[PDB]
Amino acid sequence: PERFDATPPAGEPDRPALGVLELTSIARGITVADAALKRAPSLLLMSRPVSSGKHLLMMRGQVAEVEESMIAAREIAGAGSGALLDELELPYAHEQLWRFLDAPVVADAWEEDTESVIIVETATVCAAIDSADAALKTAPVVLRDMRLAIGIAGKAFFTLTGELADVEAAAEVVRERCGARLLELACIARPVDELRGRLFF
Amino acid sequence: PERFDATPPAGEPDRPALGVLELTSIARGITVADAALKRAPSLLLMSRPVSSGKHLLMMRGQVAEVEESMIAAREIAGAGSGALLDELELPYAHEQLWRFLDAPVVADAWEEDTESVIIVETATVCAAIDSADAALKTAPVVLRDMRLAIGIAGKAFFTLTGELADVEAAAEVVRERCGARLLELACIARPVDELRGRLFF
Amino acid sequence: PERFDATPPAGEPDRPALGVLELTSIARGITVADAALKRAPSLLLMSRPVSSGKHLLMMRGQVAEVEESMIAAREIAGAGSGALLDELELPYAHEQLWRFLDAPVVADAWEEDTESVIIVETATVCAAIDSADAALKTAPVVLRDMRLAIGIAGKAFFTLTGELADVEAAAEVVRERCGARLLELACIARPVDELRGRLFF
Amino acid sequence: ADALGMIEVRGFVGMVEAADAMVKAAKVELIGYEKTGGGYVTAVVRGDVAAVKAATEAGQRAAERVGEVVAVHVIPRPHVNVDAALPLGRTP
Amino acid sequence: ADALGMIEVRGFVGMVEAADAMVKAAKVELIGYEKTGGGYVTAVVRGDVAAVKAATEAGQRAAERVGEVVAVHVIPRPHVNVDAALPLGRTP
Amino acid sequence: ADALGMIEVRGFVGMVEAADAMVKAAKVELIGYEKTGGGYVTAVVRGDVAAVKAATEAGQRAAERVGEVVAVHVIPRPHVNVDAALPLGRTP
Amino acid sequence: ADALGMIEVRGFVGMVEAADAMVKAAKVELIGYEKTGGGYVTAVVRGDVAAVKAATEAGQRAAERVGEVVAVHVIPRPHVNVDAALPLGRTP
Amino acid sequence: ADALGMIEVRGFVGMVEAADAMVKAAKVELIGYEKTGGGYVTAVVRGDVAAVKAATEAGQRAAERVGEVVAVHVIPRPHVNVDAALPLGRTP
Amino acid sequence: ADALGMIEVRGFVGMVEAADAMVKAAKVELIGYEKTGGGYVTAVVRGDVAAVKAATEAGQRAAERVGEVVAVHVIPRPHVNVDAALPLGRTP
Repeated sequence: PERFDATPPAGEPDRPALGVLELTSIARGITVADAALKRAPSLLLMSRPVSSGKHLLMMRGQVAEVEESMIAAREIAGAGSGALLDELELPYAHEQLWRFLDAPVVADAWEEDTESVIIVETATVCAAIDSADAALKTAPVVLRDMRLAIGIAGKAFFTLTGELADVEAAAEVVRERCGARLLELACIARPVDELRGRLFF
Repeated sequence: PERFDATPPAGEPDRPALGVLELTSIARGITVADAALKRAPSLLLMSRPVSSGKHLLMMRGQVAEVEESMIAAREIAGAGSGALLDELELPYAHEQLWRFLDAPVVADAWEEDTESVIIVETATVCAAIDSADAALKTAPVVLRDMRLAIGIAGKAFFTLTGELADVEAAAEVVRERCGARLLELACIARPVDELRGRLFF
Repeated sequence: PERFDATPPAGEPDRPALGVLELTSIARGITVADAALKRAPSLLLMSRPVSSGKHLLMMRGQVAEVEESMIAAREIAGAGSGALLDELELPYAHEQLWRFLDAPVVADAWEEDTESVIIVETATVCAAIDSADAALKTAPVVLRDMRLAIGIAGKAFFTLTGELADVEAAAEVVRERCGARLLELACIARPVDELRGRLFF
Repeated sequence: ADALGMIEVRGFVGMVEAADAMVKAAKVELIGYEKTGGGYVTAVVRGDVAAVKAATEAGQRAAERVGEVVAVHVIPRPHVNVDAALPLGRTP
Repeated sequence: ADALGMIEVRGFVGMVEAADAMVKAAKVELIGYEKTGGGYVTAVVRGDVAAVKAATEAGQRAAERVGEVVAVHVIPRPHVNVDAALPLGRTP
Repeated sequence: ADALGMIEVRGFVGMVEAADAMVKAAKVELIGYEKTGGGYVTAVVRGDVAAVKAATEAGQRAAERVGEVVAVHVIPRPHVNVDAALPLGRTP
Repeated sequence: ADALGMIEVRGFVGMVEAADAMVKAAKVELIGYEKTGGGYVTAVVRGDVAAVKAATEAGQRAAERVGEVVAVHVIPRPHVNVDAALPLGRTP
Repeated sequence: ADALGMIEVRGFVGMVEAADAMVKAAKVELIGYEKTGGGYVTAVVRGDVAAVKAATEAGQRAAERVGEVVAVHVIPRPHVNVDAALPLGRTP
Repeated sequence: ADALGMIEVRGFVGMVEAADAMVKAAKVELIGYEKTGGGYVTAVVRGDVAAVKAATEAGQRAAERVGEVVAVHVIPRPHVNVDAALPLGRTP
C-alpha cells in the first residue's frame, strides 16, 4: 500500500504518469485492466468497484508505457457497448495528488495563514482528477480533501485552499478544464472560524 | 460526539431547536452551511455527504438562532439552481430523536411489554425526521432504529414500537405529516418471536 | 455468523434449501419477512438493506419449509404496488456458495494451477446467486469472489476460475440462466501474472 | 420576565387542544387556564419569546381545526404589575 | 457578540419614541444614537437575537406614528471588525 | 423620571416659539434643544405628565402658526435606559 | 499601498449593513467611516485587490436591500498623495 | 515568486505607455523590459494574479491607442524552472 | 517626476530631425535615444508637461515630412517604478 507515493526510492525507476479509466461495467473493467497490462508494463494502482455501479482503474508508469496501456484500454473499452464513461491520461501528475487517489482523505486542520477555500465537484472521477491536477499546477494552492465516487454515488469532489486571487485563478482553470462535467463550484472568499479546517463531519 | 445529547450540561447554554437541510450539491452545501453560520450563531451538528450524492446539513441552537440560520440557508440554497431538495425546522426536537442523528443506530433487543412495531420509510431525510418527531410527540412510542440516507441511496427509514393503538395513532400522524414523501409504511400488529428486537441483520 | 455454513453439526437438522427475495421497499421487506416466518418455520439468514434502496431477504430451511415460506412471502409482496423485484428459491444450493452470502468476500490468491477466470455481473441479486449456483453445479469451477448489491448500487458480480473449457461451459449456462438479468460476462482465457489471484484491490 | 402567550377559545375542547399543541411545540409551561364565563376559556403558556412565538402559532393552527379562536397574542415582556395583579403563573 | 438592531428616523422625536419602544418591548440595551447630519438620527439597540428581532419590529410600528422611518435592519451576528470599527457600544 | 415632551421644528424660530409656549403653558422645565442638522431642531421639555401634556399641546398650536412642525410626541414614563443614553436632561 | 474600497450610503443603517457584508464577504480591513454631512456616510475598507473587489460587490448587493447606495468604487493603487491627504486608513 | 504579466509591443513608445498603465493600474512591480530585436520590446510586471490581471488588461487598453501590441498574457504561477532560466525578475 | 515625451521613427534621419524640432520648439531636455533594433529608434525628451506637449507635437509635424513616424505619446507624470526600471533619463 505504498505504491501511491509521489517519488519512488533509489532502487526503483521513476513512474510519473497516471492513467484513469471509469467504466459502467465491472466485467470489461477487468478485461480493460488485463489488456492494458498485456500491451505495456504499466503498474496498475487500483481496480476498484465504486458506487453507482462503476469500475475505477488507475494505472501508473512512464509516459510511453501509460500511453500504450491507455490506447489498449481505448480499443478494448469502446468495443460494442460503449462502457468507457470517461478517461484520463496525465503525462505528469502533481506531487500533492498521489495520496488522494487511494482513500478518501478529509482534513482536520488547515493552517493559520489560509485565506480562502474553494470546493469543486464533478459528475465523474476523471474530471475531478483532471481539475485537481490542472488547478494546483497553475496556482499556489493546497489540495486539502478529496472524495472519489465512494459514498456519494459516482460524483466526486475536492477542496483547494489558498489566497483568494490564487483560488479564483484555480476556479477559472477548473471551469475551463471541465466545462460540462463540472456540477457546481463554490468560491468561499472567507470561511467562518467555526468551519475553517473542518468542513465534513 | 457529545454534541448530539438532548439536555446540555450545567455549564452550557440550552439548545432545544434543530434544522435539517438536504441539498443535491455538496459545494453549495458548504456555501449554505457557512452562510447559516455567518448570520446566526447556530451550533452546526453535521455537514455530511450522504449517498445518492447529496449533502446533509444539521444545525442546532436556540429557536430564534435556528430560525434565522435557516432563513439565511434557504435564501442561499434557492439561488437560481433549485438545489434544495427538502428542509425541516423543528422548534423543539423530542429527546429520543437526538441520538439517532449522527450514526445509524440499530436495535438488538426489546422488552416484553412490546406489542407491536411500525416501520416507516420516506424518500428524504427531512420527512423521516419530521414524521419521527411528530410520532414521538403524539403517542407513547419508542424509536428503536433509524437509517438516514447512508448505504440506501437517499431513502430514510425508522421503526417505532409500542401498543398497537399507540403505533396506529403514530401511523396516522406520520401519514399526515409526510403526505407525498412517505414511500410505504407497514404496521406489523404482532411480530414473530424469531424477529422481535432483531429486525435488520 | 456461523449460520451460513454448508452443513450443520451432528446436533442440528439439515437445512439445504435457500430462498432469496429482493424488494424495492424496506417496510414491505419486513412484512414479507415475518409473513414467511409466520407460515413455515424457515430459519432467516438475513434481512439487510442493500444499496440503491433495496431490501434483501435470505432464508434457509428444508425444501418444503422454504417452499411454503416463499409462497407466503411471494403472495404478500405482490399486493397492490409491485414491491417484489426478483426472487429465487433453490432446493439445494452448492456447498461453495454458502460462505458468499453474508459478507463481501474478495480473493487474495489462487492456486498454482488456475488457467482461466470468468467474471459475471447481474442487474439483480437473485440472478447472481442463481447463475453462480447453476455454474457451480454444472462444471468443476471455483467461486473466488462475489459482491451482492452493497457498495455497487444494486448490481452484483462474481468471478469463477478453472479450466478454460469448464468456464466456457459455465458461461453457456450463466448466459441462459440469467437472460435479460445479465449486464456483461467476460471470459478471460489467460489472465496476466500481475493479476492472477488478485483482481480487485 | 418570561414572555407570555395566550389562546382564547370559545370552547373547552379547542382550548385543551391548543394548550396541548403549545406545550408540544416548544419549551413552554402551561401555568393554567382562565374561565371568563360565557364559554370563553383562555390557555396561558409562558416562556422565552421565540419559543412562545412558535408555540402560539402552532396552537392557533391546531385550535382553528376543532374550536373557535377568539384571540391569539404574545407579550414578549409583561410588566411586573401585570404578573403581580393578573393570575399568570409567576405571582411573587 | 450580541445581536444588533437599528432604527433610522429623519427626526429626533421619532427616534426617541422608537428607542423607548425598543427598550420597553423587549430586553435590549440602547447603547446610544448616531447623528449623521441632515436630520437623520439612528437609534442603536443591542441584545440577543430574539429580543432585538421583536424590539425592532415594535419600534418600527411605534416610530411610524410620529416620525419618518428610513431603515430598519437587524444584524444577528455583527462581525468583530464592525464592533472594532463602528461605534456600536461593544468596542473593546 | 418625569414625563417627556418634544417639539421638532425645521427652523430655529418655530422651535423658540414652541419652547416659549411650552414653558408658558404650564410648569415644565425646558432642559434644552437638540440639533440633528439639516435645519431640524428639537425643543425638549421634561416635567410631570399633566404639565407636559398641556405644554406640548400649546406648543404644537403655537408653532404651526409660525413654522414647519415635524413631530409632536409626549412620553409619560420614559425608560431609564432612554434617560441614560439619550441627552434628555435627567442623565444620572 | 493597499487597495481601497468604498460604499457610500445615504444613511447609517445601510452603511452598517454594507460594512458587515464587506468584512464577512472577504478578508478586508474596515478602517472607519467618513461623515460628509447631509445623511451621507461612507464605509471604507482596505486590502488587496481581489478581496476588496469581492467585498464591495457583495456589500453593494447587501446595502441596496436596506437603504440607498450612492457610489461604489474600488481603487487598486491609491497614490501616496491620496493616502497622505485623505483620511483613508494608511496615513503615515 | 508572484504572478507574471507581459505586454509585448512592436515599438518602445507603446511599451513604455503599457508599462506605465500597468504600474498605475494595480499593485505590480515592473522588473524591467526585454529586447528581442527587430523592434519588439516586452514589458514584464510581476505581482499577485488579480493585480496583474487588472494591470495587463489596462495596459493592453492603453497600448493599443499608441502602437502595435503583439501579445498579452498572464501566468498565475510560473514554474520554478521558468524563473530559474528566463530573466523574469526572480532569478535567485 | 518630470513629464516624458517620445518620438519613435523607423529611421535615424527622421529621429534626428524630430529631436531637433523638439529642442527648438520648447525648453525640453533631449536625454537620448533608444535603439530597439530593426530600424526603430526612439528619441526621448523630458521636461514639464507644457514644454514636452509642445515639443512632441512640433517634432511629429517636422518628422512626418522626412520619415515614417511610428508612435508619439506624452506622459505627464510617469510612475516612479517606470523611471527606476526603464532608461528614460532619470534613473536614480
